Amino acid sequence: YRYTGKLRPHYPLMPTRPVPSYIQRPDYADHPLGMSESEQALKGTSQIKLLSSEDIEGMRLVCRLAREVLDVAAGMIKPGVTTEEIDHAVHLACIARNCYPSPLNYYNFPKSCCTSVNEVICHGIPDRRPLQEGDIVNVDITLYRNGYHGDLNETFFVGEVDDGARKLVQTTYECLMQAIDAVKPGVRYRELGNIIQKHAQANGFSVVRSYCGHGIHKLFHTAPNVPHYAKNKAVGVMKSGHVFTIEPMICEGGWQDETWPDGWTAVTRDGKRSAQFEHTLLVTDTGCEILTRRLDSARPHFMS
Ligand SMILES: CO[C@@H](C(=O)NC1Cc2ccccc2C1)[C@H](O)[C@@H](O)[C@H](O)/C=C/C(C)(C)C
Ligand SMILES: [Mn+2]
Ligand SMILES: [Mn+2]
Ligand code: NA
Repeated sequence: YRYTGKLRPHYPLMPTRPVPSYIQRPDYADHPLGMSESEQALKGTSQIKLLSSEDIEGMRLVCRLAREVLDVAAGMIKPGVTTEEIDHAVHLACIARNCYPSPLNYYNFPKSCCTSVNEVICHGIPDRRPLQEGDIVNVDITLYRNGYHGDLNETFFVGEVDDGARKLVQTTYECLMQAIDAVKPGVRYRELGNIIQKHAQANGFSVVRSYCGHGIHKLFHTAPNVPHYAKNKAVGVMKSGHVFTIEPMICEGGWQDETWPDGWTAVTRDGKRSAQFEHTLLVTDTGCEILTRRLDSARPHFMS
């Protein structure tokens, strides 16, 4: 393997962390290949669930608890902290909230959250690497509570970062928010990609094509697919009651990705930095409710 930049995996990984049996588990948690039979039964389809009132309540709660756990991780971002140590704290924080860490064993993913540094686009595996001053790191949290998943991420600065890092991070956040601002009933899912690319391109950045936002509720990934690039052919039209994520990955160089030999970590083929933000949204009559918003602070962590 020829690495595309300066990052390398830092092994060994800690043995798989157990989740106490009193915590309710999703179907794939005990499948040997981490396959989800409830998602596989729906691979056929592009039909979107209209959430019941009970489902909405279940989504509001798991997304609020997922925000709480992202904020714990945000608190830990400084030089010299390993991404495994951030994962360990996330794992205890989910169990404290009587939730299962949705990524753990999902398709045999080995950890409880994803930590993506610098040229990593997404799905980085927490490992022994201490964070370095100047890094940008994304922490991607998903919890499962009472049958529902809630998904969100932010990119953070490690100590002082360069001007390029600040611009990439700010533009990525603005891409996400301008796409959120367009959500309301009757808009096509395929439109959000136009909005995101337009703003990335205006700032000289590119949009990852290989990874998309997704419906989420009783399944971790389900309809609709929500691409983040322009002129995509996503199927579907937003209606009140729909829940899904928007999770744009934007890059300093070109948009092309590849995957490390570990089968998970996705990296820019050119080795340049990529940043991401994600929220889980519910469509309402007046636009949408950001289920994974902060309730007690106006801005994402990188602004503070
Ligand atoms: C960018 O990543 C998103 C992602 O793969 N979307 C795709 C849309 C979709 C639709 C159907 C099946 C898989 C997928 C993945 C993903 O949802 C993340 O937000 C999530 O936090 C990480 C999940 C693991 C690492 C546990 C997979
Ligand atoms: Mn996520
Ligand atoms: Mn997601
Ligand atoms: Na990155």
